[PDB]
Amino acid sequence: IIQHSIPAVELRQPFFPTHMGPIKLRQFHRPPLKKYSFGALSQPGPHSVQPLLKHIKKKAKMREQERQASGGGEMFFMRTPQDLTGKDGDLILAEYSEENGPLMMQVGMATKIKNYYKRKPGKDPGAPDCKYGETVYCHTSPFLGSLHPGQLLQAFENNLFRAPIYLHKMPETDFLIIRTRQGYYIRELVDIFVVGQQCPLFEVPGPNSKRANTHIRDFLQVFIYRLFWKSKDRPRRIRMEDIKKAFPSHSESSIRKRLKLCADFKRTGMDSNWWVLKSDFRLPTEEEIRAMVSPEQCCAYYSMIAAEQRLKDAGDDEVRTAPWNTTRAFIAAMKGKCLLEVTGVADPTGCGEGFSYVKIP
Amino acid sequence: RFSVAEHQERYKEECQRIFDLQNKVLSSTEVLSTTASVTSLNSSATGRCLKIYRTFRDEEGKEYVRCETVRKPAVIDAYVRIRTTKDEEF
Amino acid sequence: PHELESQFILRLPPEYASTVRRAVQSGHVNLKDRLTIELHPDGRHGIVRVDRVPLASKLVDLPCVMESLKTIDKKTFYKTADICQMLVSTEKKFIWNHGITLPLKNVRKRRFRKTAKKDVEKEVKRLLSTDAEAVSTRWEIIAED
Repeated sequence: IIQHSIPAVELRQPFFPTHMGPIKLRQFHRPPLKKYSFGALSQPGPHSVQPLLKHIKKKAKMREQERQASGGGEMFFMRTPQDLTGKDGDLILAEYSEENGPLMMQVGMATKIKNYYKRKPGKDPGAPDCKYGETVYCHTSPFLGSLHPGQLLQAFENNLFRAPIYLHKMPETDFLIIRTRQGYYIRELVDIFVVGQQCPLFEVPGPNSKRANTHIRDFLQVFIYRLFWKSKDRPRRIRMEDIKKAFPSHSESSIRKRLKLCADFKRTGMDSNWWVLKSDFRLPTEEEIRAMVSPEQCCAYYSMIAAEQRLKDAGDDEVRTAPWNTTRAFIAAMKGKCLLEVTGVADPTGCGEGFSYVKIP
Repeated sequence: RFSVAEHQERYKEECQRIFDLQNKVLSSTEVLSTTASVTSLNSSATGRCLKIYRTFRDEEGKEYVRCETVRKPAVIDAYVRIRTTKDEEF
Repeated sequence: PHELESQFILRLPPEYASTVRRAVQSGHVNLKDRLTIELHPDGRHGIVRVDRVPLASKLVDLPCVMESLKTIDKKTFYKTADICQMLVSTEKKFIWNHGITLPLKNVRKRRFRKTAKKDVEKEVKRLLSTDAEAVSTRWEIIAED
């Protein structure tokens, strides 16, 4: 039901990285402010910020013209990477309560806001109306607790998790500066949600698991197919050190295993030192490559390797708080396999607030 | 000696109460006033610091020796873990 | 290629925040001349100049992770960037303990489960280089001395 952007479902590297090193796994979802080497901001000195208000309303008027030219229904707009800029559209902010959640969305992925509203016993006026999201009447509480009669609770709902969100107004002093290579741009923000403890709907694999190695192999295969699609020479041909630049932790035996079927190495003559595509091999279409790896599997893999790094840096309680254990515990509790001790050490708050997702019989 | 409804209901009520508390805590627009008391660990279980003696040759001719003491239990663990691994790499 | 945009939050003093807010909601390019940002080669220090009045700035790390989410219909929201830094205007000093929202205050101290600085790895890399550049190394776990 969730439709991510075309950069997200095609697993583009800027948004979905092929390899994350140790210093990039410690700064997972906390990207530092990088210094530019070339560009207008790379030259040291004062730099004017630029107010985008004409850009926002011009883009919104243009998208409304596109929607009314296409029959007036609901449209799909996020088709390019330049659609995912912060320079246009209605931005909200979303703050997280936990430090490191078990699952977290990459850039370019979609989520929905669902307003769960339990009616009052007998007569009820109607859901308190809310600016964002669609309202749904929930007799059966989605979360661990149950809604009170007449209580509306907003929540982020996607394929990765489901988490209760709470709308707060922004501080009166904070603005949002979008810096690019060319200059600074400023928006105001008015809406900021606080996201509670996530209820995971996707199971993060463990390290060295079968699902883990399957995702690594399928990700490498999808990258190899998309490099073959990008090739301009007729017998489509790629170079090995492009793949070695993308996946540098991989042993080259695994890369040659992926290239063994679907390609062959030409040493001499034309196409020398290239891996040309086999003439009998039909390169898979775009929808087959999309059906190979899902973006949520990439987010689960990134959560696993980030938690691997954090545990590795910190020398059994911590192992219980690892997202493969907690996601397995919560999904098993949702099928009714087992129960969870709601007070424990997997508690991301460290106090009595919040749950702990570890299995109890 | 309930092994069924008691455990299930107890888990359910702790879930509902905890959820209610969380909801009350996050949607609060009450201002909160600006370290939280925590157990202070000793310099490791053994209460032992690490001291290293280093021998080097200076320009021209010299053989100075540097004794350096590491009092941080975190630096200790990472240092000696590598040393123990090396003792086993050969 | 495409480079992920880098968004951060700018916090201003309240009177200067009111002037910057009025100039942003006005929408002219007059604001462009009025508001400038100079980031020093420390990386954690700056000047924000509001109406050519210099203010001293520090780029700090935020305890939670925020994410900007854009929308076209206010029902489906697409994540655009991750925010983790704030240029407050007026190391341990460059770490902010509180969160932006009102319920998140003293989050790092109270609502965060004990977590490690991963710092220590860099210190170990510094010690290893000195060991490998030596000749004889003597070690003993010690006692009180």
